[PDB]
Amino acid sequence: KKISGGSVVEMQGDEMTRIIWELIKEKLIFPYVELDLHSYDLGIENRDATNDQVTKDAAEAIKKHNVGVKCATITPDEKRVEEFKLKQMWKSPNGTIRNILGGTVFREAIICKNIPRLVSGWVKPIIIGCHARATDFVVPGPGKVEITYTPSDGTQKVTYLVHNFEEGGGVAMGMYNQDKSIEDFAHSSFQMALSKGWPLYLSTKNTILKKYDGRFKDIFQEIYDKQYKSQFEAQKIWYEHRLIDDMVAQAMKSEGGFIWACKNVAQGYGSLGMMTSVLVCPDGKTVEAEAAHGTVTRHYRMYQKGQETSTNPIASIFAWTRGLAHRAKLDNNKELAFFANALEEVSIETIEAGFMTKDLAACIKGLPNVQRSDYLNTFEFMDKLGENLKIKLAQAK
Amino acid sequence: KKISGGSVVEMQGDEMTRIIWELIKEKLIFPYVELDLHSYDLGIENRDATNDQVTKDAAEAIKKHNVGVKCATITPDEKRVEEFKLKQMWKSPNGTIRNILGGTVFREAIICKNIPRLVSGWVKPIIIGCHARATDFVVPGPGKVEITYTPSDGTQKVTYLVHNFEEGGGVAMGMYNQDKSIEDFAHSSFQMALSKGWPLYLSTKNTILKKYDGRFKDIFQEIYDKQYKSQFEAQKIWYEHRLIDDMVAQAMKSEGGFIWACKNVAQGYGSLGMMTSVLVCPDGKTVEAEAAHGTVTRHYRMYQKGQETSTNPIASIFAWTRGLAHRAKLDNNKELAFFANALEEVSIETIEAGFMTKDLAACIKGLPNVQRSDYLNTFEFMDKLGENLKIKLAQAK
Ligand SMILES: NC(=O)C1=CN([C@@H]2O[C@H](COP(=O)(O)OP(=O)(O)OC[C@H]3O[C@@H](n4cnc5c(N)ncnc54)[C@H](OP(=O)(O)O)[C@@H]3O)[C@@H](O)[C@H]2O)C=CC1
Ligand SMILES: NC(=O)C1=CN([C@@H]2O[C@H](COP(=O)(O)OP(=O)(O)OC[C@H]3O[C@@H](n4cnc5c(N)ncnc54)[C@H](OP(=O)(O)O)[C@@H]3O)[C@@H](O)[C@H]2O)C=CC1
Repeated sequence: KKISGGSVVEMQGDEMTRIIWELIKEKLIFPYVELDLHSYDLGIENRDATNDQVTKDAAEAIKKHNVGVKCATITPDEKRVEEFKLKQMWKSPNGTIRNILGGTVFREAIICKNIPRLVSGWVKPIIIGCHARATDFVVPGPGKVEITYTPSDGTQKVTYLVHNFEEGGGVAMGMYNQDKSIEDFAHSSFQMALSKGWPLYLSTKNTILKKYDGRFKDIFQEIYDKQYKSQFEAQKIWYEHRLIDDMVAQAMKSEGGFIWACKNVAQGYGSLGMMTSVLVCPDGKTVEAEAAHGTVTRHYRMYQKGQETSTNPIASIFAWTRGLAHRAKLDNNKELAFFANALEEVSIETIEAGFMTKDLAACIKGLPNVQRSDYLNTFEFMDKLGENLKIKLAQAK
Repeated sequence: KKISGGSVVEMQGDEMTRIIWELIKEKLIFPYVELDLHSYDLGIENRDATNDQVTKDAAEAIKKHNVGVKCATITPDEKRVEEFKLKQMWKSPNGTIRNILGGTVFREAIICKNIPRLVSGWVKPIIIGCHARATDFVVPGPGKVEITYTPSDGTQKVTYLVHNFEEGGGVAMGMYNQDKSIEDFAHSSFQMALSKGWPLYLSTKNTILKKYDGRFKDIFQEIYDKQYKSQFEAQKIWYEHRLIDDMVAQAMKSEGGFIWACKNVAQGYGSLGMMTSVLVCPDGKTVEAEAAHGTVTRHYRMYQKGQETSTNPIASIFAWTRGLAHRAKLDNNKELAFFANALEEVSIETIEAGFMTKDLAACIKGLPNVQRSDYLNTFEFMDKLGENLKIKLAQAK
């Protein structure tokens, strides 16, 4: 009976979500889809044990299995190493999976028709990709800064004048990119638009920085022809470079439903729980999905002592849906996506029905305006999901 | 009878606004306040005549008279030089006044309680300052880029590795700043908060770029102590550096009423006509105010042929109010500010009364939802202003 998803890697999370992660697993995941879960613990409690080697292993799993998902996980900081008695600050597993897989992260909030928004006229979400090191130095006194490319083989030096500092000091910075890096940001950006079937819009500041951002605009349009052009004329999708303002002008002058690639990592007006992050590798195969929000300190301080907490587990539900929908298309299981496709609405319908958790309730009438009879708490929201779903399956399957 | 404003420079504008500028002058300005207007034409039609020398003169006026105002004006571009038969593309008078006066531009939309917004819970506007050249180069092949500070006197070279490029090429850029430039951005930022009496919040990406953005955070807090500290403890105002997200988190988690200084020029969610730009020189004296929006191609194509147009002249009205309120405090004329203070509400009340121009009407029900009986057109909106004002004066003065 259970549906066949094959190999879907998974990252055991942390703190409050880790149970939300289990609650989601226990409820909306396990009773329905059979899978190959290689489930690795990214808990910092497993990061004092194996000395980080699970994480790079975890990354390698996706690189083979082609699909990870990730619950929220703590980045070790000042409080952690003292309060968890950590052997060392371990590298941020967000970047620790990214740097390994490379890849581009596409954040988007989810559209619930009844909740407030930066734009009431956004029907479909704007999926915002972004590119993201840099050297910086304080040039404490007058002098001529020069950023000089010196070739590797002995070829002519390339001299540039950043500025010649006279009155007072200055400050400066280097910044760089690679065709590898940009084509990484390129294919991953087009593949994201392929799966989402939405228009792609790149934007750089082209006139303000000519050669640097022109290369970005250069490289998509070179790839948007030689590579993706036919797949875009099919299924109507198109790539239009725009200027930042010539884009953000039509940001609200458009409704949504397009992939949007920034050259400049949260921002947005969407409540954190709303947004679902996704990570992809230009290959169009490896796809690592996660919640877009922190590991929820709040609700957790109210967790250990048993009190009633209300937290919105949608971004984590979609981490599965994205993982599963991007699982199916890879393996061509039309059953599995349908499960995933339907589970989105199931998570949307409940709030569309007006039955929603605090943050949504708390944003409707205003922040103190929230009351327990205007929402539902956390553990009880995983109930209605399988409920609504199993029925939204019942007629379907 | 007429009020004494003294010397207030003025920039004759262009296109559709230039008449809005005159309509505002004719109606809400001339019959009430006497002034010393040195009124210079920034029209591109005066930029084929004097060969740009009025502009730098215009800038020098403010530098002495301490107050300019500016109507919108065309930047010469491809269409202009052919259609106006321009002798040359003349430098953008926005930057042509800025570079001369230096100074920082503080954009803000105006708050009308009845109009939609990025945040329904913003009572008072967020005044967004921003800092804003850069060298960029494409390093077509493998090599080691280095940004090397070489001192002016022969002192030890300072070597940095941007990156060493191997597989494929790269791209890079230089970027720089000056204490002069940042303290320019500093004093001008604090003075803006002084006049507006609002909290100042600087934000840089401090942890992502340590030394470069730390210097900014360095310099305000150095100035926020040694200079403005006492004036801020008085009148309760405070300067809190925050991180970009640790700011934008409280952007909507706060209502507004604070000056907000970005290190990174429109953006925003506010309709262009809403926002009023202001330009200030760290001296806290020279203040050049203007509308924040383009010179309105639309309405103008519909202008020459006599048809009924509807365009919202609030940003230009406030250019005077800001110019006049920042005029009074300089010269201590309590009459003149009161005129200016009151004129803001007069421009706010009319729309608060629900009587508003198209864009506001057109944003209330949606863009095609606009109808002529849901708003009022342009020439007729300068009527109600002096009307409401002269009465809002009548009881007052
Ligand atoms: N995995 C990742 O991508 C990220 C991981 N983190 C981890 O986050 C933890 C730090 O907690 P923090 O970063 O402060 O995130 P927190 O959630 O603890 O605080 C951030 C805000 O997000 C909002 N939020 C988060 N989840 C929900 C939800 N389910 N429903 C409603 N609102 C929600 C809350 O606002 P309210 O509850 O008031 O609505 C909360 O105040 C650390 O462990 C850090 O490592 C940090 C950033 C992202
Ligand atoms: N002085 C300055 O700071 C600036 C000057 N410019 C000048 O602007 C001109 C170019 O026109 P553009 O830049 O396209 O600006 P336009 O106004 O011509 O188009 C921009 C949009 O602004 C909106 N807008 C402008 N004024 C109003 C208003 N009073 N009420 C409602 N909406 C308004 C319009 O949207 P709708 O009408 O659909 O509501 C318009 O489509 C050039 O001459 C350029 O030099 C350019 C940028 C700013």
